[PDB]
Amino acid sequence: TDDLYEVAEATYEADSSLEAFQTALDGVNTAIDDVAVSTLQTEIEELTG
Amino acid sequence: ITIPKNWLDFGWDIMTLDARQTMDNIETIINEFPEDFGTMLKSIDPRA
Repeated sequence: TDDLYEVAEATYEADSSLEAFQTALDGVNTAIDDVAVSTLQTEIEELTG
Repeated sequence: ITIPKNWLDFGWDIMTLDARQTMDNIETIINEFPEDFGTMLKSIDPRA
């Protein structure tokens, strides 16, 4: 059981670092939300013109 | 594609409006001939 409890905590190091993957995959989305939406403005100047 | 829209609105007058510009010139130029014909009638008449 102990020999498998080591495996349990080893799954939990990977579990906790997969919350780090939530940072590295999900917070990291933000560039999408920027580049899709800070980007009409440069072309809208050919309406203002 | 608003680049075209910006350039068009003035530019197309060279086709759109210039036709009307030049035809009124042509029409007044042509009217020199009804005038001239009028002059020549008024000058031929006194021969009789």
